Amino acid sequence: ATFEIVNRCSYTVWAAASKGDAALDAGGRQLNSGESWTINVEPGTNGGKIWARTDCYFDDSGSGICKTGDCGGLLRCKRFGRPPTTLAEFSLNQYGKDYIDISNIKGFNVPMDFSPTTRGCRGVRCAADIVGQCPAKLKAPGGGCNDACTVFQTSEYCCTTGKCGPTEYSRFFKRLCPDAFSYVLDKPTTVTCPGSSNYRVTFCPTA
Repeated sequence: ATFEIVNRCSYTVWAAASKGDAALDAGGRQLNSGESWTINVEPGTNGGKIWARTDCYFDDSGSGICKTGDCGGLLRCKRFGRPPTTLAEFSLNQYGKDYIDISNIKGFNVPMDFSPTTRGCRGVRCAADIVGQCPAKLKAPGGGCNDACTVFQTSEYCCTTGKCGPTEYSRFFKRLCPDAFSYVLDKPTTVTCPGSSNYRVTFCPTA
């Protein structure tokens, strides 16, 4: 499956793509404002994620650091990135279907649209200004808006025991972006697409 990753933001981002234990495609690449990078993701990829990283520096061997979304200091991500990170999430060819969603469970750094480029389903979007409206105690000094699990490390926010409910913090994310996961047990906003669909992830989809 092809995922065209497009940077409409006015600033550079470093796209990242991983399934947690491995890179997807090259795993990461710089995208200046306006650039597009098309990756190929193996069919049957389960638990894939794509995200943006901001204010990164890499040296000649591709080691450095990112202020949001850092995946162990690599340009080419092999693991998931450090919160806060708005997340495009997908599992492909799962009994004949693709499943896609956007999640704020690991916080928010960059607005995002995640849409099929082929027929038979709709896209999802979290493009509100969550960074600018972020509650005081969630603001990440490094840039972006942390989820409450990251900040407070409680069973209620992290949903450790599997029994959590919505919270003042999760409700802020859900109000800004009704169509993204705001906590682990949020009512699903996952979209079912035909197996082997193709996709576009757009950073900063709106003005």
